[PDB]
Amino acid sequence: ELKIGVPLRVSYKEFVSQIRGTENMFKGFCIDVFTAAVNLLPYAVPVKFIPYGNGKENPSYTHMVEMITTGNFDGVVGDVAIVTNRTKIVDFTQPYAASGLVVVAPGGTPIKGIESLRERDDPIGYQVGSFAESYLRNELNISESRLVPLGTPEAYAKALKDGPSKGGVAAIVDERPYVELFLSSNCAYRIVGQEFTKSGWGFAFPRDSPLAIDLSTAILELAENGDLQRIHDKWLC
Ligand code: MET
Ligand code: NA
Repeated sequence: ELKIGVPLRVSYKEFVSQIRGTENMFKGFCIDVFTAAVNLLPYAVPVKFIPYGNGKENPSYTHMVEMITTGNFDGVVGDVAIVTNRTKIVDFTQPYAASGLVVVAPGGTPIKGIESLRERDDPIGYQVGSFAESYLRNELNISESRLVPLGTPEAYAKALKDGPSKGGVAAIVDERPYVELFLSSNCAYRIVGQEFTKSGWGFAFPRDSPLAIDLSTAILELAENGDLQRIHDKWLC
């Protein structure tokens, strides 16, 4: 069998979540896609899902991926952004889900885009364990004293209500899917500007995995037969 790493998410469980009272059993949008995908394969792929994470906070998805390279996982399935530093060390499938960083702020703030957020001094929220933190420090070079980790959508909504003047944030930077779910229950906020990364979600496998390529093709069949939008509709103003 394959030891497949699965992120142990504490928020936005609609994507990936451990079943309560199990350790190797998972449900969510990402699992269902992955299952469907393996079924279209011409051969059998036995998997054992292994949780990655302490169950208190969302794990570092980059460290989770690294476990493939240390030979601890034969692969990783979850809501994993295909980003450049990760692609350097493993082989992702093609994106089964489109994603990309956006700015979420209250309707009618002075913050209109990523650009206007950078030039200010005000604090920014990011999701705990997201590559977002790395991007904000290295590519956009925003000071670490401005970045505020946030574990849950409740945490999101609080830091936005509180605002900068009450140890909250002026805005949150996060991948659209999480943002879209958050806004379902919090219509008071909006995505200012456009998407400013095109990093999609994929399944991670060791460099030179025939699995990675064969599933990339599988994902396409699911998209053409409308099963991707079907599974989306089933899990996800
Ligand atoms: C805890 S949310 C992190 C998910 C994000 N796609 C990442 O891969 O870093
Ligand atoms: Na084979």
